[PDB]
Amino acid sequence: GSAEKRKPIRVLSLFDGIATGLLVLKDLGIQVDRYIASEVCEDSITVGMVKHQGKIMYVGDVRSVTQKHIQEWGPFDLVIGGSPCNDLSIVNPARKGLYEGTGRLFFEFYRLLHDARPKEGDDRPFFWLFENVVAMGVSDKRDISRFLESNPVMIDAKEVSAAHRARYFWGNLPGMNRPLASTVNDKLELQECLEHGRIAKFSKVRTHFPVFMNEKEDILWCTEMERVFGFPVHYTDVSNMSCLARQRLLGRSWSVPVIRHLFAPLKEYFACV
Amino acid sequence: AEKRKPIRVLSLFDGIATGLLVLKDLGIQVDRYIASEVCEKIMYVGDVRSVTQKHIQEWGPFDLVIGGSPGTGRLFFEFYRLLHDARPKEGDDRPFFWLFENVVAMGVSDKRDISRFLESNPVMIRYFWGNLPGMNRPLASSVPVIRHLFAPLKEYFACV
Amino acid sequence: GSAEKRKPIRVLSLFDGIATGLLVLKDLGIQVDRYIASEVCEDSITVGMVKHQGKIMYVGDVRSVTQKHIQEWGPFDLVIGGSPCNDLSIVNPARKGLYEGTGRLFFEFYRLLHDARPKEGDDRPFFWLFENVVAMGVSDKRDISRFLESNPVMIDAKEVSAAHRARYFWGNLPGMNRPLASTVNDKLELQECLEHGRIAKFSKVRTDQHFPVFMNEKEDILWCTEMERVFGFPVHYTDVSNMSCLARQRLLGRSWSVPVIRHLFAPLKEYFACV
Amino acid sequence: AEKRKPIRVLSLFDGIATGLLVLKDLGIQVDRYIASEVCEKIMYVGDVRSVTQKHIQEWGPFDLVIGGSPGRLFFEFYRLLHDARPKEGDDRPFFWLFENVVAMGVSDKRDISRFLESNPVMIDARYFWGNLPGMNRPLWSVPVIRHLFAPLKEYFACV
Ligand SMILES: Nc1ncnc2c1ncn2[C@@H]1O[C@H](CSCC[C@H](N)C(=O)O)[C@@H](O)[C@H]1O
Ligand SMILES: Nc1ncnc2c1ncn2[C@@H]1O[C@H](CSCC[C@H](N)C(=O)O)[C@@H](O)[C@H]1O
Repeated sequence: GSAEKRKPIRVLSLFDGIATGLLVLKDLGIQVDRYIASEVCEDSITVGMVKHQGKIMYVGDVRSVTQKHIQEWGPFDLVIGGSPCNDLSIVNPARKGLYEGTGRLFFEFYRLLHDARPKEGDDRPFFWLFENVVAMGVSDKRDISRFLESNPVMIDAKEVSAAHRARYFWGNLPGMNRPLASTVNDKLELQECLEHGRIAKFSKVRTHFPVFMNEKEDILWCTEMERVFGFPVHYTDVSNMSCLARQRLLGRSWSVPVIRHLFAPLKEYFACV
Repeated sequence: AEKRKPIRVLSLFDGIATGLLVLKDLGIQVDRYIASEVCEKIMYVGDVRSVTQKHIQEWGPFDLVIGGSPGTGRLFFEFYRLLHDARPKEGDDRPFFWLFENVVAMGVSDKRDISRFLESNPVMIRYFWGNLPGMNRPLASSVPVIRHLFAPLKEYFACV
Repeated sequence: GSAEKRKPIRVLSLFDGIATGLLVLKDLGIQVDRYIASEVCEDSITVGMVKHQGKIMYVGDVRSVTQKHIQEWGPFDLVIGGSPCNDLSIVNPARKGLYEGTGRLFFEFYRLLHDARPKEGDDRPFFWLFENVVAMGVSDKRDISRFLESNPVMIDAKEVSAAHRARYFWGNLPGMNRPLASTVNDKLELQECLEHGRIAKFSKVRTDQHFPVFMNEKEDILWCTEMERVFGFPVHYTDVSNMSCLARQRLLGRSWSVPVIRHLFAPLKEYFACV
Repeated sequence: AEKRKPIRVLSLFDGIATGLLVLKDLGIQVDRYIASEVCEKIMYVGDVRSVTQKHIQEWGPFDLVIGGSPGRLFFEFYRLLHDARPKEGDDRPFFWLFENVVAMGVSDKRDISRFLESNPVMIDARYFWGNLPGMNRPLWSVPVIRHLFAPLKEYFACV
């Protein structure tokens, strides 16, 4: 209810991956004051380091960030994160649950978020987002929704892309449950993502052989995967990594249109280009 | 800083009323004792999954938070949630103490993670974390135990 | 000496690789009627198929192309080729020479070229280019110059790019020996080709115990996009078909330096239609 | 043609005199016989690597081209063949023979058959490629080359 000039957003991204959050914030025209990312895989760090010109301040393992570090590096306006899910997926029979293995990394989030929340009486806007899979144990989902004191929003990227990708999003972002918008940039069909001379067997990919090329079924190429998930073409064409490693990076990533849908209302809260 | 008042305790301990027995053993007045467990004005509230931040706010304020057992992650993380929910707000210098017990037979990953989250290195006896004057420890390289550890509490709260 | 509207060029590319010739012809603004390429490695075929939208008519092994094929597919205005060199380089001790192994592939060129030149009395313009390595046996170079009835022109990509790449070019292209022009598009230094956050040890790269680039106080080899920039190709030009970065490096190593081929093909604008 | 005229021959054969011996053994008149080897008026011209296309033009026209040995020399023979072939539209008679040993790589046999557009004649054991009538095939050496050259008596003058 008071007057001030809109200021650029200050972001803390845990488990940043290939810097989907910064890409989405840039695409929305939101000015990014600061982008401190916690990422441990060197390939993802190289992707984000190259494709954003060292704007990202990398701090490494999320377990090496202390509350004093949050206070000194802060304040932060947005705290986003997507913890590893190999120990949360019911597909994995050797899963260790939410509290063991790599699932307990979630609590790191729950830690730093509470360290980054404005102190009581501070009416400044503050937003956070935590993404994970839907195919987790019901007990794990209940526990996550208990710790975060929020019920998740189920969003499937098949509605704004050519990928079957349903995910749970906890957070306090404005209107996360609002209906998604299929715009003209959205490539809703797998055929729209293929390179020249390839045909798509299915409308939306579920990652058999999804494409036919000159009477010979193939798998999806890497640039086609970038198009499917909404990333710019050759966005992951850095650092001489194997195609399997690039596929690994792209599979753990966020669907760009989904994150754009989630971040769009932030334009009425921060400076915009 | 008013005159000494009776202590208010929140227990997620594996053995219910262990903390209450230790407190009565030291002769400390108890104004409230809320106990809970993990499963899979002195009250037992059952499953910790049923305890919310609003419940902690209503039953509170709390002065002591105890937890542990004589996977280790679930117990500690429930205890950590309750500790965060019961901790005084920044700028409230009122006394607030906590203790977490576990067995020494735990993965080094678990011990280091617990020490990191609690910002405290453990006391070896079993392993014990706490902020009571006495269990401040540098970097590492039966209820009588809790009695001796809780000894400094009678210097901060009213005794009968 | 007579009048006619200049027509688009008809090209036969043997050992085409990643379609460097078509890329250079397009960049110069020359109109391409048709582009028939003989290539056997499927990675190169996928590169050329994707990055030029299926405009290349692929015919496969050069040894499967007959004189009747050259006649029926023709006429052709430009016959270009760069045969494999692993049996011609002196760096290979197991080299089999020009006449055995993969070196004899050269003669396929010499074959099809003679099947493609206009019959005597046909005053129509007709050009051809054959590229190979400098580090080859002197006897092999003399034999190639004998069979092609032309002395080669030595061109090093270092003069017009950031790569050490000296090659022999036999051909009747107009003014092949003319001085090369260093334009503004040319990235003469390796630093100009590196991605963000990397520093170049040297000024120009060579074809061990040297990691050409420093990155954040660590030694690294050249990235694929940086190799593309070094060789003159567009960025992500070889980012197709899920091939290993080693295979991408192999494709880029065998290729022509784009600015060198542009220098060689420039005078063709005065002979064919230009968009 | 005006009449039967004496033959003109270009020999890259290993053994400079073989072609002339076989030609005189069949009684065929010879206006020109020029022999060359691989190294590395009847006349010897030395290394084939010294023979140019202009030399073939000046010494020519040629009616017969022979090469081989009872290999890198096949490509030299093929160069001389291309240089000696009649221009398009010249239906004058022109013949060639290439001999090699049957002990060759199957790759070499296939490559020679491709380049010469002809399948070879097996003679147990040597391979003979040629366009003489009777050398059409589907998929010392003096007497056999004599019997193979036999059809030359019907295209050139005999003494
Ligand atoms: N201990 C740790 N500290 C910080 N990051 C970690 C970590 N362990 C795993 N990670 C990272 O967390 C990521 C989870 S996958 C999520 C990636 C990101 N949401 C994106 O859109 O790209 C992985 O990329 C992994 O590299
Ligand atoms: N038998 C054959 N028929 C047709 N192409 C062949 C061949 N054997 C090898 N090649 C191709 O010849 C190429 C020689 S390397 C030259 C590539 C090309 N000049 C460029 O600029 O990219 C190789 O890519 C190889 O795939």
